[PDB]
Amino acid sequence: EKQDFVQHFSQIVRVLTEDEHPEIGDAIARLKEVLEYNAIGGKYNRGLTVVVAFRELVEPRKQDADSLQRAWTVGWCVELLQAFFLVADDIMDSSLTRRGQICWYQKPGVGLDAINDANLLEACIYRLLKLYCREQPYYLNLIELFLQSSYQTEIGQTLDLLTAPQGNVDLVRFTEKRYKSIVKYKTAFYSFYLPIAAAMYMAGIDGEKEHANAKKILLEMGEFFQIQDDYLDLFGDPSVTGKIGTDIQDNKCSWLVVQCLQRATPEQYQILKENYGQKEAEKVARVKALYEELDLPAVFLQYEEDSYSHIMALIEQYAAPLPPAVFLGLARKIYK
Amino acid sequence: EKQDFVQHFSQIVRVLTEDEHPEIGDAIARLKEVLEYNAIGGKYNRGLTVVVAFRELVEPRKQDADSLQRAWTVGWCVELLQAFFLVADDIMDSSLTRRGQICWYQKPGVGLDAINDANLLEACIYRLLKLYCREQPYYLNLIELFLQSSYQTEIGQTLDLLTAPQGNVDLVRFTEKRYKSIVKYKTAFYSFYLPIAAAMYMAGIDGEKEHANAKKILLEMGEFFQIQDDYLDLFGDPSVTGKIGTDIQDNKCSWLVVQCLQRATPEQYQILKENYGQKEAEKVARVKALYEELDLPAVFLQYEEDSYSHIMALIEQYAAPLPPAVFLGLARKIYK
Ligand SMILES: O=P(O)(O)C(O)(C[n+]1cccc(F)c1)P(=O)(O)O
Ligand SMILES: O=P(O)(O)C(O)(C[n+]1cccc(F)c1)P(=O)(O)O
Ligand SMILES: [Mg+2]
Ligand SMILES: [Mg+2]
Ligand SMILES: [Mg+2]
Ligand SMILES: [Mg+2]
Ligand SMILES: [Mg+2]
Ligand SMILES: [Mg+2]
Repeated sequence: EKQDFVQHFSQIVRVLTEDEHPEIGDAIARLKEVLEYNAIGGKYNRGLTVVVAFRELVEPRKQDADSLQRAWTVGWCVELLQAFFLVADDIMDSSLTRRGQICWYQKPGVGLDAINDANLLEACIYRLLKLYCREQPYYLNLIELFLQSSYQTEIGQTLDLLTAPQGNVDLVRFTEKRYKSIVKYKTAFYSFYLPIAAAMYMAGIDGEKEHANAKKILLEMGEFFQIQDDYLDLFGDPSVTGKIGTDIQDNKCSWLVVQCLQRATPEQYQILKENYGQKEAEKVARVKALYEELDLPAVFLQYEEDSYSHIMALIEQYAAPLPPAVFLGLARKIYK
Repeated sequence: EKQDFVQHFSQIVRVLTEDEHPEIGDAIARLKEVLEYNAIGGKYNRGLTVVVAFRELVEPRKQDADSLQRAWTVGWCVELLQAFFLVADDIMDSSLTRRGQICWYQKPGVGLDAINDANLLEACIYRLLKLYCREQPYYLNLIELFLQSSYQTEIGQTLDLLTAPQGNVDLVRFTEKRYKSIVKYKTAFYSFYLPIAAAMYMAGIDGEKEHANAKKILLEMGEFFQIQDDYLDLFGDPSVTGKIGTDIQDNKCSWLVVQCLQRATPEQYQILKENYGQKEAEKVARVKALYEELDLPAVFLQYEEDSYSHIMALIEQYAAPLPPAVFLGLARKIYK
């Protein structure tokens, strides 16, 4: 699946850089330059989920070339949203690397103009949508699905940045309730509900109750997903993850820190307190030591299994009337 | 006009902060905090232009409360777009003040999270639109009008940042052709076409030829507008303009610098070259001295009059079949 999807990327790029009012040529050359560098190099879990869900939802007889194309197009739309969020996330998180290369905003000659660059990527989604699905009866729903999903993420992000003030030890606020809402808004909606709900709308399924049912499954899925992203932030092979963790020095409200706090003694708390949210490398090293002390990696592992089962029950409880494989597929690719 | 428009701002804020899923309350409290600080304090030339054009386009008998409300709402939509662009512009331009107060991103405890803050402001537009004009037959056209206008601005901005590389003397590229395209995309479309075209669509006028006709007028208007913004960047009373100029040290392709370059001797060029695009205060002072040397302020003044006349002919040539006052109004408020 992955490869046919990626090969359609040359069509996306050329269409978005088509127009050539040559007054804007330099600007378009820069856009393509932004697309190449930030859309390529990920797993495509989101773009791929749109394509694959579409195939499993639309009558095969009804999968003409045209409609097939609108599907990976809307798939590259979810990847553009991803790219937009990442370029700006890496700046606000002050990241060094992403997807095995330096962050776009760390490239010599880019810096904070990457803010505009990210906005362009956001703009491209809507450019593609009008360019391929304008005469379709789901046009508004897709557009509306991307707008609201963007808002929900911005809100989650706001939550995030709010719970991790810089220069401020924020231990008190790392609760579970809090973590659950952050993750729901900043990751789950756009990474799990969005690409599937887009396939649904494309397959003519726009009922409110089906979408809610899929949502019930997809959100909880998305939560587990972020919890994995957190574990991997600290406990993962960068060469594999293509980026380096910052949550700790960024005083983030991670699943990890939320777990340490629920298992630590006063003596451990204070270690945590004088050590979390600081740039000092050994201070960061101190916290990981706590976590490893507290057996959190086994705990995470225990979670993955407890979680995998819950979602499974969920798919059981709510997949209908969609082919269960729509979700199983997702769960399989994000269950390691 | 201005005041009834501003008083509707408490309705905008309360509606966008309505929802209270209390899990996101802190996030919503921050949004309102972003709305208050960045939507208020400008001239409202854009928001006001939507309201006023609407009154002059819709049959008075047809101006029910409901429809009147959708009008200032869509007016506060153009102001939100403005706010979004400004918050991010001030960061990328590394600004110190805006609208007579420190830039939102210079406030202690904000900094680069203002990137997310700006995105939220963008999101709010579409939130208001669905919240008031969803059942209207111009819904898509407005949404589509804001998306494309955003893209066009991002493109102009890209142009801008590209023509002003930092650390690079870019004199060669400050041509007129170049300046005209930058201004067309980064200012004109969203500041002059956008609020009027939104009123048109709201008045049931969506013909392609009328919009093009209004566009012909509005763009050229918008150009003059930016040229004024440039003059004011250097030659204006900050207390009046509420911000301070940076174009010079930002190595911007200003109308000014474009004019100096067309009037300067080799001896003046070299002064320009060793002095433009640098942070040294006296180096900046050197350039203004050149400009003042070159009689550019009279030149600008000569332009304003030559321009005012052209636009006037334009309104003459293309206002029909819209009430000419739709444009005259605009021209009057931006002709000092
Ligand atoms: O591993 P990262 O840093 O990409 C992350 O999970 C991505 N991300 C996730 C959700 C929203 C977002 F804007 C960005 P985080 O949230 O910054 O920790
Ligand atoms: O006086 P300023 O700095 O607001 C400006 O005219 C605003 N502005 C105008 C157009 C687009 C934009 F994003 C922002 P500039 O372009 O940054 O010089
Ligand atoms: Mg990050
Ligand atoms: Mg983040
Ligand atoms: Mg992360
Ligand atoms: Mg500026
Ligand atoms: Mg600018
Ligand atoms: Mg300016």
